[PDB]
Amino acid sequence: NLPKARAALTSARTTANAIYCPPKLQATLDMQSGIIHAAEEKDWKTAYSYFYEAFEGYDSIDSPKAITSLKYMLLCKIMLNTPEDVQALVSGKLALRYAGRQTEALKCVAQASKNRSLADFEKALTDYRAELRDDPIISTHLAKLYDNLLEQNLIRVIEPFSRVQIEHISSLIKLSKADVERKLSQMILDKKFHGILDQGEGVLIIFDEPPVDKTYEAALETIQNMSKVVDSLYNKAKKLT
Amino acid sequence: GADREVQRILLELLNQMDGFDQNVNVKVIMATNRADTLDPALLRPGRLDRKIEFPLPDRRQKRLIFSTITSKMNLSEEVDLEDYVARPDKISGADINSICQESGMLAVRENRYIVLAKDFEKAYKTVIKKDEQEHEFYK
Amino acid sequence: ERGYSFSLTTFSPSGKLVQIEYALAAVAGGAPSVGIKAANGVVLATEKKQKSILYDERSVHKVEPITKHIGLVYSGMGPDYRVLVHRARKLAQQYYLVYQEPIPTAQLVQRVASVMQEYTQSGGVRPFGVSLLICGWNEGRPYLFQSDPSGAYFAWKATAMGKNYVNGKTFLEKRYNEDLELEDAIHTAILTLKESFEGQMTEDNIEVGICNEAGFRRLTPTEVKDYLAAIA
Amino acid sequence: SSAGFDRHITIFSPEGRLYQVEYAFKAINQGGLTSVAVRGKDCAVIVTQKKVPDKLLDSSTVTHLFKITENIGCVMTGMTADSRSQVQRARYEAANWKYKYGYEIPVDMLCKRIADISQVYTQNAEMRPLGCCMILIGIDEEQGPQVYKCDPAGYYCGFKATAAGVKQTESTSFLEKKVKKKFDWTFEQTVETAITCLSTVLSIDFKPSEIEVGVVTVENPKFRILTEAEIDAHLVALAE
Amino acid sequence: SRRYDSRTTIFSPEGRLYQVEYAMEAIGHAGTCLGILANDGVLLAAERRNIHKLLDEVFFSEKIYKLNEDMACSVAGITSDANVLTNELRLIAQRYLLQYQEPIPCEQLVTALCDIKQAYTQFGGKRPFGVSLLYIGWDKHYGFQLYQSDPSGNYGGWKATCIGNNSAAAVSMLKQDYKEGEMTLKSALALAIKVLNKTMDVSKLSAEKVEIATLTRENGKTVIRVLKQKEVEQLIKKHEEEEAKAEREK
Repeated sequence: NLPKARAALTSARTTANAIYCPPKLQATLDMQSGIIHAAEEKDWKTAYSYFYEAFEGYDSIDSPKAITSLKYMLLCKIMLNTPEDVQALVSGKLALRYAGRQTEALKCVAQASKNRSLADFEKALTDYRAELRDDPIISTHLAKLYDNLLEQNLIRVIEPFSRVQIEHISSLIKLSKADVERKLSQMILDKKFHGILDQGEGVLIIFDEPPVDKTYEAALETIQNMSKVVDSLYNKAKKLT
Repeated sequence: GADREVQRILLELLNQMDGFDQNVNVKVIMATNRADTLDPALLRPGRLDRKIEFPLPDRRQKRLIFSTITSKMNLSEEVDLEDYVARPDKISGADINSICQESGMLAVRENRYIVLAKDFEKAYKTVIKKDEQEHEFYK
Repeated sequence: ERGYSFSLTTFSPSGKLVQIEYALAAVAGGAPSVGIKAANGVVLATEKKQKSILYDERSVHKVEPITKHIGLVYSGMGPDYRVLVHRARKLAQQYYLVYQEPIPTAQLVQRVASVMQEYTQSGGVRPFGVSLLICGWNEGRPYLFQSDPSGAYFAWKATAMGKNYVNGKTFLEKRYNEDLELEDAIHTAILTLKESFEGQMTEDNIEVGICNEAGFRRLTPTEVKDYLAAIA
Repeated sequence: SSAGFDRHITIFSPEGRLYQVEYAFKAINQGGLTSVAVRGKDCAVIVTQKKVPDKLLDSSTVTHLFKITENIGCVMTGMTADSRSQVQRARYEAANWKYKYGYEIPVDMLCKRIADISQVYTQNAEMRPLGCCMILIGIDEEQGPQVYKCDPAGYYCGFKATAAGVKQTESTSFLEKKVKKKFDWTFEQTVETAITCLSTVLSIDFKPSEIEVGVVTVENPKFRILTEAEIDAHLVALAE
Repeated sequence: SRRYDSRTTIFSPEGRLYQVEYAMEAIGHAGTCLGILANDGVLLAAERRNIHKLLDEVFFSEKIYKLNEDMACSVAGITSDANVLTNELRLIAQRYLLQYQEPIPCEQLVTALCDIKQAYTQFGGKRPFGVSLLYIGWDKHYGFQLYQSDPSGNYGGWKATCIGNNSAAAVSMLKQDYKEGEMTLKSALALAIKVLNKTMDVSKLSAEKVEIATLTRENGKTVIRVLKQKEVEQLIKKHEEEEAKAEREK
């Protein structure tokens, strides 16, 4: 229940400064802000920073609580795939302080973030399935990943040659008409992909001529030129009568 | 007057910051090691309304600067990260900032695949400071 | 000015006095010792950390009770503590045998700190940077008092000096109000005692004295750690 | 930085720091003497040395080992001028414990009594700081051996193994891993720890003559200085 | 640099008192006290330096010290230097009561400690007393007598007093309210409430941070009344009732 969790988080906002010292609240409040907002899909890198700020407050607390705490933050590095904070965290003394079993399995999970590599990703997906169960939201984490990795693999095969047949290139992605080809059509709507397909002969042809410096810089000024005359129409009509 | 003109230059930009406000746009950050020689018009309100004093690192930035110096080195530790937070921590402060670079600059003493634990400590023990002191001051 | 010279004490142009003021700056750099006045007794929790592991706390004792019913702890520097110890050992035992009875601790704080006043206030050549937390049990109602080198005796239900003196005094000013439950007052007094304390806490890193209405009892690191950390 | 007479007097600095006392801390360092005090299970061994610049040096007088009582000895460091004055004082204050109290002093209070007047030497600057350093030992009832040290800042100090002085900083650092262990120590093990700690500080390991090694153990409680005959015997025993 | 040397023994150089000028500066530092004329009694006030409520308040009378059954005093200054003067005059008043078996008259009493404080401000390079303590009592001759001790040896004893330097606002109030023959000690007590609520920096007259000690002449007990905060709280509501009554005019 997300609205109930926000109401529970809202009650923690006024309770943080209510008593004298939290003693630890805002550290957990920022962690709770990195959960509900993570389900709200507000922002990734900032929510990942809340797991980093909470990890700084996790120093000298119950180890069974800190051994499952790295399950959330290191899998968050898997969701983002571009946190840019990788080298900062994992190279520090605080992230490497845990030598235990489960965290060593998370050490290669944090390495799997630097891995990507679909063929490797589909493999470690089964090896890390034990850590997949502790994922708070299993759908949102791996769906955006695999959907982002889709077009990451799509831009690789379409790049070398301009036009591509859609029957052979879809055999690598295992299907054509159901979803994939509709996802490539959505990339045209998002401008990430420039090209057009052919349903009859099954060939995707990429063609682009984006720049036009003659039409755009002209018509915009002519429309502005109308505003120059319309504003002068007040001078014209008033001086005559 | 060559010096008298360049502090007018500093006072001319001190006027140009008043021509900016209000408001858009400008940003000026400034740093100096002596605040006594500064003209009163510099820090007078209406020009600089925000003064952020860089705090003395003391003990809190030690483990912070020792964490960033141990993250850059390849580990492959071979050097104890335990003792350095105990015995040198008592002689730390200072031991400030680039004095830790000297510990890394004393790592060129080797002559060994990895710098020995005594090379970092040799720079931390000299200093060429104290005393003695703390427990002896209590005494 | 100057202008006050010395004998018994130094000079200031504005307020307080210079010179020994610098010794007062050393009082804040002394060993922090918390103290607690809770219900029918007085609790005193000090902090003692040796320089290296080669030292055993079983030799040097920071808590040296002057009387069976009156303990003590020091907030400040070194043997100037042990100087007033043997002093008070002579001072408090003289008055004890004058009337042959202990008499309530209020008069003990009167007489014992009277010469300690002169001893700290009058010119000692070098100043004295040792303060004290005075305790005892009198007529069923105990007392917790705080002296200093300047000779100003205070009364606190929960007090701290050395470290946390800025943090812990405002801590106990807010969380603690009037008189509260005995062991519950020890809780928040230790919570603010571990505020600026090191992350490593062992039986030898601190010590907790307690003044019972049945007379003072000096604890040991053994029973100190076996109680709680967190002692309550 | 200094303001006023604080150079010539022991009053505390604006940072809360003493001056005449902080200059006497390294006054022992100028003496050039390393005395390491280490205590085993049933015994404690004190290791010291001396320099012989001229062939006319007498071993008797220049010997730095001082025996306060039959059962209680000591050793000094730094300047030896002030050290002898404290030696006869420790004999006088121990005799007061013998006279008044009737029995032998635990020496734990002897460190307090000496440091109390040593604090008076630290009190008024007109009587000089008396920068001599004192290291004590002794035997107490059912306490086993003991080790004590007093510098001329005036407190009583003793522990299992404590050493302070010129080069004693490098000795205690090596002994932290060396002494532990921390089990029953044989007489040959305690002497082996005296040379090995000296080998880290000095590593000259010259003739056993110049070095002076004492021991306090419980067989006959009286303190005894090791004879030159047995020192060379234990020296060739640890080095095979 | 003629007066910049530490002396404390010989005087300054144009005829002015060297240290006494600086001694009155310490008196005006954190001092509080007041005095007024009252028939068939007398009244004094005190102020607690620490308003922190965690204090035990087991000192009972602190800024007011009782040196005799019929006489008391109010310490304003360093408490450490004054505690030596407390037992001093107390023993001098006791050795006088021992000798003559008669209560020490406050005429020579006050001047005795003033000359004792004078010896420490005269010679030996001794530190002067920076504490000015009041005097109250009754004698068989002049009856009610009020005095104030000064470091220089010349007492500031009058029928009124100013402590500390901040009380200068109350001096112009006491001279304008100066009256003779009307008591009603509460007339001056209600006036002393106006002194703390207006002239003093602390308003509202916080009870736990102040103290009011009165002495009513009773033969032969001469009861000294430690109030302390009991009915001062209703005096707060009494002075505020006067403020609520004064605003009804305009």
